[PDB]
Amino acid sequence: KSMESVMVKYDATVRNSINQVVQLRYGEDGLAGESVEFQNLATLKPSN
Amino acid sequence: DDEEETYRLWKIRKTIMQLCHDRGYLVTQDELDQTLEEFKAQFGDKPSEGRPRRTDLTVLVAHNDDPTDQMFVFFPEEPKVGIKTIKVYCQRMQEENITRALIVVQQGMTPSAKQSLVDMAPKYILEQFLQQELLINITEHELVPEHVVMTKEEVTELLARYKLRENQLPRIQAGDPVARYFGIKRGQVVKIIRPSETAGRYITYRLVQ
Amino acid sequence: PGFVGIRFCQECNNMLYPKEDKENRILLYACRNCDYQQEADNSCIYVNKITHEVDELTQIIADVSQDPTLPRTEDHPCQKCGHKEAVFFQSHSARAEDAMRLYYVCTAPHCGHRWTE
Amino acid sequence: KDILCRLEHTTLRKVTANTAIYYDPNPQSTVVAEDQEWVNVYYEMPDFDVARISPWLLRVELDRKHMTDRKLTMEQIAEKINAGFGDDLNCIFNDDNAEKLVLRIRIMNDDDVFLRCIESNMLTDMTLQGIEQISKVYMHLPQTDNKKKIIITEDGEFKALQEWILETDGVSLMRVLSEKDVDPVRTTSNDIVEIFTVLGIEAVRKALERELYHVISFDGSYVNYRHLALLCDTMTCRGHLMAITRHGVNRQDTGPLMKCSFEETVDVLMEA
Amino acid sequence: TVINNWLLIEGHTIGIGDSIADSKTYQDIQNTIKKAKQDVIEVIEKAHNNELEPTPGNTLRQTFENQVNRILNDARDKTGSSAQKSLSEYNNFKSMVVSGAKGSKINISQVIAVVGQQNVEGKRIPFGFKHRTLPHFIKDDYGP
Amino acid sequence: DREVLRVIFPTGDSKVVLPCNLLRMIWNAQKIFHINPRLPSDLHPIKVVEGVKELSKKLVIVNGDDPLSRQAQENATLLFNIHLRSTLCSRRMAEEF
Amino acid sequence: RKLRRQMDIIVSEVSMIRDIREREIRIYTDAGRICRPLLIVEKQKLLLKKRHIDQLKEREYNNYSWQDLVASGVVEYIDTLEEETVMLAMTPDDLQEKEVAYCSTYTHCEIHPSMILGVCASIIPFPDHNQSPRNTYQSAMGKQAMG
Amino acid sequence: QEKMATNTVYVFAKKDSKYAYTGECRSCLENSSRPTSTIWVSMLARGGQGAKKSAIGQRIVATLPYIKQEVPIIIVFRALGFVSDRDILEHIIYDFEDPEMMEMVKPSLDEAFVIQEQNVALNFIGSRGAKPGVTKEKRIKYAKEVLQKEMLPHVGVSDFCETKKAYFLGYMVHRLLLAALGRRELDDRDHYGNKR
Ligand SMILES: [Zn+2]
Ligand SMILES: [Zn+2]
Repeated sequence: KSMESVMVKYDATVRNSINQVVQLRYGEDGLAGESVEFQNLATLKPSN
Repeated sequence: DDEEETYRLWKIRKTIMQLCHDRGYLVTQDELDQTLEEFKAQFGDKPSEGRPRRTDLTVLVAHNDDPTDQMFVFFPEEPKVGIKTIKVYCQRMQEENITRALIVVQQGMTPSAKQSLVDMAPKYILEQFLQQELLINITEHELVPEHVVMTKEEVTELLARYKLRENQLPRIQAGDPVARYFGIKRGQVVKIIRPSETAGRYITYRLVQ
Repeated sequence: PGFVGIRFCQECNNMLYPKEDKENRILLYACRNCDYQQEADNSCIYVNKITHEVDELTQIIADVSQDPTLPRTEDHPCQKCGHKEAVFFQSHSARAEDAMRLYYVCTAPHCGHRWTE
Repeated sequence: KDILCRLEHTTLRKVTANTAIYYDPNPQSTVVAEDQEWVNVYYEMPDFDVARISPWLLRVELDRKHMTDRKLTMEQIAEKINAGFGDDLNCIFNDDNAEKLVLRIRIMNDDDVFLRCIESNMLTDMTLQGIEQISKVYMHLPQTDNKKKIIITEDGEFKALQEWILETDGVSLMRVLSEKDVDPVRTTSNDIVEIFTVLGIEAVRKALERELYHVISFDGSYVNYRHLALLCDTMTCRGHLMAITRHGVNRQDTGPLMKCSFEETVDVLMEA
Repeated sequence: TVINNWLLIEGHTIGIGDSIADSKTYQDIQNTIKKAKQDVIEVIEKAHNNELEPTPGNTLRQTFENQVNRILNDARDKTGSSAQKSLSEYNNFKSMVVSGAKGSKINISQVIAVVGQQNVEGKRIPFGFKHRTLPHFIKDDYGP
Repeated sequence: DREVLRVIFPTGDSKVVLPCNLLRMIWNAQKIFHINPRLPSDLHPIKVVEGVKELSKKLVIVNGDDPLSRQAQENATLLFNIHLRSTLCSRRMAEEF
Repeated sequence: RKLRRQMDIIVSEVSMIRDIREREIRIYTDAGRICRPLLIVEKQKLLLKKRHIDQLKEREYNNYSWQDLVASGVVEYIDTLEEETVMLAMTPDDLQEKEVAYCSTYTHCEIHPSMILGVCASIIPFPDHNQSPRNTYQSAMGKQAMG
Repeated sequence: QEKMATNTVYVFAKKDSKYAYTGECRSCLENSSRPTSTIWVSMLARGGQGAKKSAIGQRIVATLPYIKQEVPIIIVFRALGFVSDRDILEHIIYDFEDPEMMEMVKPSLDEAFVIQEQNVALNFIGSRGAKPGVTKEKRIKYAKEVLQKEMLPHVGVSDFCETKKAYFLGYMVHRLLLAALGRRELDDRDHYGNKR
């Protein structure tokens, strides 16, 4: 009941019922939560 | 104690220098980060009725550009500040032509003086800070992301690009400790850069209300 | 030091209260219902044991040896009567029961000796 | 341990062993079998008359264990009492000659029970060490790398340094952060309102995000970051903490029908 | 569909033969229980004589309570491990646990070896009676 | 990108959620096109670099050309582009893929 | 107790509790206390002798009922207050033979441990081999079976 | 239906209220048409000062039926016809050789040394009742009625039951002192020896 109107508008932004922007892009990246997977950053944790 | 007092005064001085630099003022590089021993040599190493007393280290700084406006900082002698004490600072300011200033209170301000501070806002702006607020530069904390004050042209560009009004931006309190640190007034969009674990970087905006 | 007890009046049998003598510089117990005075015995009129180092053997009674639900031992004889059987139990009190100290009570009749191991 | 003692709220009650009040009109012939009175015997501090004229005294004996653990001395306690009571009180301590740590307190110049009243007011809130609003603090070495100091070596490889961390039972930032030898950057908190008073709203958004992820992923479950970010952003898209009740949801302009859809229905419509 | 229709040929069950270990495993379980029980008793006799020293950070009673819970948890884990080394690869409890379909290693340990310590509010069974849990036990009995 | 990641992730972990499973897609391409990776490859590394740059141009979260939208697009796909460069670099495509 | 083991004056339901640690002795005659019968252990010997069983098997002939055994001073009703001051033997075949002695100071003996269960928990075969939530759920289902 | 066992003294700890240890006795005489009337014998906690410059110790206070104010224990004992502090201490503390318990009861005894007469004690009992008194008259009788037929009906309701009621109230205060000392453990609300 606190967030039953927070949706993604057609400019890919996240606004509540009164058009106040909660997030500029959904999840701070604009990506939905279904088509994502856990991945390993190979550039991270090497020695120089 | 006397060494504790000079350490506290040096930490307040360092925090004020960092606050002025982050606010966009002329802060000398060695003054921006000086050693405690350097402060003791420059001021006297005895705050207990001695050389590094208050009102000796009233820091006067100008702006990086438009060097006219200054907020030469104030350090009252008494713990509990009052109207008859801030009127001396008002006299010193009206002696000058500069409207901004910061006072560093030791204990809490009397609420009548709190109302008095607002009672001259259009004429000349006065901000107040407690000792505990200036013993740590909160912008250095890992929980505090990068707050950057935006110019009016950038605010217009933002509102024109996103086709939204100032009423629709997520907002921030005027009494926010970070907002008080930058001394932003009402209606002044602040861009916030913070790292995100899902996109790398995220820039949000907080209009002041 | 030691504890301080409540002094009692002799006429109306109320509680006596400490007061000073402006003349002889001595403490006097004085009643408030009547007007009766007594010479003090000690300078200690108030005491407060805060670390709470109490002699638990005073709170132990001998009749607890008759409890069937207390465990007995033939490993520790009584110091006084030499009886080989004695019951052992914990402190059974608050401001306590942080250390598991055994208290022995000899179960021999008409001796009732208790001690701490 | 030194920082641990400098943070924990240490009252006089936690240090004292026992206390009592006496009536010793002649300090020269002290009734409590002490010759340390040589101080008063040769003291030029006001003898009596208007001074130690008070015959009744406060004899409080400290224990050696808590004085050793808290890293305290007799002079520090006497100085704290003098600072907190002005010149109305006189304190004579004991040197490190015996285990019996003696503080003798006299009134300097209601009648006799006032000393007992200040005895209670001295056992309660003297604040010898540490800050207020805090109970016993526990320190430990972390095991999970979230608390372990992750550094980057000169060859670029990460390393997990296992350094001592503290963990309090009360909450007071901007005062622990002011203490020396305390990292003012990574020192987080568990309460959110206290951070909102100290570190602002966006730091509260990050703190709420971390605490919410902590309470969610404690039992090994996983929840995507989109939902945590959205909840922490809706609660902080107003400037202040929007508590999820009627007290926080029904204070924002959303609509009388929307606000009456929540727990309070008639009152919202009447006000609208 | 196809795995169920192969399961018709294969067949899967569970029974009382899947809950019984060989006598050597039972001897190992009983030896471990006896050793842990004697260890708890000797810890108790250390605590009575004030020879137990308090761990820095808590009371003496909790140094005792931590020791007893640590010993009993070690006994439960060791007995569970020694029990789950004797399934012989045909035990249906292992068939369901290894596949992760239903159950865990703890269920196998409790069925075969030992149920373990029973807890109320995160600690042991409190003294509901006067300094004893049940009227069948002597007063002040901190045993397993 | 390595410096940016080490600023972003002070804790030494890289288990991060991203849309396209690039390693699996590379493996799928190997299985579809019958690589036989014992033989020398026949893809030009400059084609790899230019293709990655063009792909990073094609992945659009934020439209527009003004620098504010450019920064928004850069920040929206900062982590994914870092991962895309790391997985689809010239060295790995020439040696292990 | 000697009068309660004979029903001279005090009824069998009335309970005496001697607080030994603190010098108190309380006798409860209220209406609402909940008790249960227990055997009486004089020495490490039960008072339920073989002759009682012989007279109890031949009921409807000797008219030797449960109340006669209560009058014989063999069993008595112990309530919850009195259970705090009783040493209760679980079974006689284990807790009255000499061993490395546990207490050797038993006052009462449980008749049978299966009598701690209710009416619906008594129809469960091998209830101790189950898990307690399963026993509770069966107790819920047992009052629902058709029949 | 379960219920707390009547006519039995219990010592509980309202750790959230202003009382350290609170005693109670849901007194209900058998074969009496009137229901039970619980009397509370509480000790104000305020472990340090009593929010004053003179209130040092903890004061024991009693919540009587049909009386809305916290009546002191000594006031009730004086109202029962026991004027001497020594006699009240005899009825409360049965040993005069343990000064610690006497010292603990000392602040409560020293709260009400102003009221010394049975008449004044009963007048203070009648002050702030569920049915307030008119004057000195008809309020002495109401207080006498409350002390006769409202508190402790299980120890008797008669003219000669003054001393028996005093003995049982002294036992309640003594048990509260034991609970405050820890010499006797606190009572459990779920122990089934405490239920009917
Ligand atoms: Zn008198
Ligand atoms: Zn003996």
